Amino acid sequence: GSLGWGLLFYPNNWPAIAAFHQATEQHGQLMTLADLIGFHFVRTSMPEYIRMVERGTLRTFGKDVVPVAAFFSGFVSMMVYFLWWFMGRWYSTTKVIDTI
Amino acid sequence: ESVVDLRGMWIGLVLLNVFYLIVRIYEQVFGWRAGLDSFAPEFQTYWMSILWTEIPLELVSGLGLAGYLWKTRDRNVDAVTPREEMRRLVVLVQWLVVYGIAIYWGASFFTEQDGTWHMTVIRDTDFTPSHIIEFYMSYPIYSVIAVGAFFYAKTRIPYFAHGYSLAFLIVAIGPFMIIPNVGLNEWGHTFWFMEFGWMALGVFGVVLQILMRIHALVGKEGVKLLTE
Amino acid sequence: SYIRVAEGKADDVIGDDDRRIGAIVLALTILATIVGYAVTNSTFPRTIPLQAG
Amino acid sequence: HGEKSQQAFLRMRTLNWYDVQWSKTTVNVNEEMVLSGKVHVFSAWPQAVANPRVSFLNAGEPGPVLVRTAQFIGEQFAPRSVSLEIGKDYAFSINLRGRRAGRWHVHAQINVEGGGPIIGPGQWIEIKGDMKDFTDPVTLLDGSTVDLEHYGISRVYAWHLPWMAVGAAWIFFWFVRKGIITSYIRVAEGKADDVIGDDDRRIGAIVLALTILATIVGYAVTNSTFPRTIPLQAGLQKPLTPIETEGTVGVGKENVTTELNGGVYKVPGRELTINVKVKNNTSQPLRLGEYTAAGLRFLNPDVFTTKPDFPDYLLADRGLSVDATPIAPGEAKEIVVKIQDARWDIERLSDLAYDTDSQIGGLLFFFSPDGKRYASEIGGPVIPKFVAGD
Amino acid sequence: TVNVNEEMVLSGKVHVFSAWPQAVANPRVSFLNAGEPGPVLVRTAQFIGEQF
Ligand SMILES: [Cu+2]
Ligand SMILES: [Zn+2]
Repeated sequence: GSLGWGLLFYPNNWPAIAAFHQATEQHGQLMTLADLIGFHFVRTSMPEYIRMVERGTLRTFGKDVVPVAAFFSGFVSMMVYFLWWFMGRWYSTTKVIDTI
Repeated sequence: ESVVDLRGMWIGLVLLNVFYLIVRIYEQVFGWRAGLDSFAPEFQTYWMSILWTEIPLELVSGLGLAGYLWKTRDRNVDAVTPREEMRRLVVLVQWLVVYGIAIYWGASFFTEQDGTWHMTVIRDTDFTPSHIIEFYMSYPIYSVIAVGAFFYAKTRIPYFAHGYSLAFLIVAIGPFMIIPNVGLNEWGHTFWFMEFGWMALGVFGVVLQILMRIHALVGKEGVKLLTE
Repeated sequence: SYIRVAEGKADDVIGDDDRRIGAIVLALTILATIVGYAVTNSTFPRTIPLQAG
Repeated sequence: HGEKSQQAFLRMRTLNWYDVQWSKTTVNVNEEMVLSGKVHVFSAWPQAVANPRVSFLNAGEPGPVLVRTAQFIGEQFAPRSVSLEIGKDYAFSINLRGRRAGRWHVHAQINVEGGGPIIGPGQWIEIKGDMKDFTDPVTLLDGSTVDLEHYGISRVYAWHLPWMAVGAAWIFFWFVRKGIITSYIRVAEGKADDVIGDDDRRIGAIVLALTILATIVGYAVTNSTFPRTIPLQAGLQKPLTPIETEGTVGVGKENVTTELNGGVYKVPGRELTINVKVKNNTSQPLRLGEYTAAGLRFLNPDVFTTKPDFPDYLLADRGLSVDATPIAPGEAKEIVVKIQDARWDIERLSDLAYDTDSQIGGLLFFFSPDGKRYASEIGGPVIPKFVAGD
Repeated sequence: TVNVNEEMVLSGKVHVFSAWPQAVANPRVSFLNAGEPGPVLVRTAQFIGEQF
């Protein structure tokens, strides 16, 4: 269950997103539309550098940046699931107690 | 007839240490020069082949053993006789000795083998020659015996039928929770910036539970008396 | 369904073809996604990662 | 041997490799080849990689097919970590005794603290003979000699395997002295104490007191043998000294400048076309003879009428051209350069489209009329052009 | 030698070595002190690098 959920995330987002992953030339530099959209519409506290996004490593081989990300995201969700299932249980408790 | 069979156990151990010994050798030979650069086409013939085969093969091997054991389940389990239970248990202990060896190969040999291959390449992708075997071979196998053992007990021993020993359930399911560990342990630094131990000696419980059944299926006679 | 679950059963609530509904709705969903992906892959077959650093 | 797969732009905008040389591209077991070269620490060092404040010189080889005898960078013996300053060049070399029979593609390589490996030039080297014959050796302070390929390995076994057997004996002893099933049952009914109880304990006491003794002794002796000993030597080495000759980018009176001013690569393709505002700045005429990137040399066959010794592979003859119009001195000129090779594509630098920074890096090699060479660094935003035809 | 309340002064110069060991942090951040068993002497003021 949780593996699937992991994989289908990006695939099911791609249709909405791709649109803004188109390239534009901007003062002799490349940007995506998104990069720019954010650049245009001024957020009073949102400097690129805060972004928390891919900026590349020597350890990337391929041509896999997303595959591995969605796999990792599924394999972890397996754990988050188990824990949250049983929390869904305690949270379902019909216990009654004596004092506060 | 007799309780202790063992014929089955040997088939596994023999069929197994052989398949691992073949591989070790085949990796000795084709590891060194054939799987040193992934961009080459002798990689596709010698490694990237093995991968593409084993997974679907494993995946079917697993659902196979599963369906079969369920199918051939003893529909009237509770009725089972003291001897035939005792025999059935000894078959279970058997599955566990193969699970034992699978665990060895998958989790120690082909796992710490990967350690030394990291000192040998710089990795073209995550599919090394060592990962093909460790991750997509030695583990799945050890995981599929695990499942076997679990379903065998469940469909032959009244105790494991109408139940799920939690211990056994763990044993059979935490192998799908080592990838989260042993695997992602690797994409440490690459997957890092955006940021004790859960283990499987569940077998303890499982052998403990087996032991209690034996202690039962021997009267005060065999018990106290024969083994003081 | 709470009461069904509550008494013995359950299986009064679910049980194929409740399952068959699932399998169908599931299969469609995976399809609609495959499609939705393949199309938005033809529209805009250019594309580059967010530029940052 | 990964190099091809690593993000293009990083391979470019970090370490610019040049003048790389393998002493001998064949060898006997024990035959002392040496790979060497120089490297330029790019200036616009990517956020992606940590400061090379802390780095490490290595030789990229499938295990120890060749021993490393010694290695030197920035004019130092470099068996430990070293600092590379951003925008200098440094010189290095690695002494490499041959060990394993075979044909091994040997790179110059450097790793960075919070970065990973940067792989440079690699050349097929070929060893022959038999590994059997490999030795070193090395010389101790006290005077003597030892074969590293064999030293100590004996003592290890000598102390591990006895103990491993001891352990294994302990187990077997008890397993056949109260069974599993027996002892589980003993425990299961009231007792227990049928399982244990002195002199089971007296065994323990004895086996224990012996083990402590065996260790005391084991320690005392191995303390007599080798009463020398020092802790592992580790820590970052004193700052490096860069190359100062000449130039060697930003060194001396004589130099060439290069701004990038746009440029384009074809996706997919083989071509990169870039506009370079060169200033010169020496007092001589200069034609552009070379462009290096990830260790690939892109040559102008005008300047390189022939045609040097460099592993395939990795060696283009189409970093052309200008009009060979030697430019200067004094002269501030903008010039167009085309790069067009199969290697640009084969080494996946063409996959600079994939990167989270679309950007070029590396060295420009200017040459005079005589033999002299002038290095200027090039870097900056290149655009892709998308072509039909897969 | 000093009387209680007698205003002695210890002073000197120091060279920040160049091959600063990995073992110790950059001296980017440092603090001047006088090494004495408790406040046997008060510190009235102190200056380094030509500063208070
Ligand atoms: Cu190589
Ligand atoms: Zn690995």
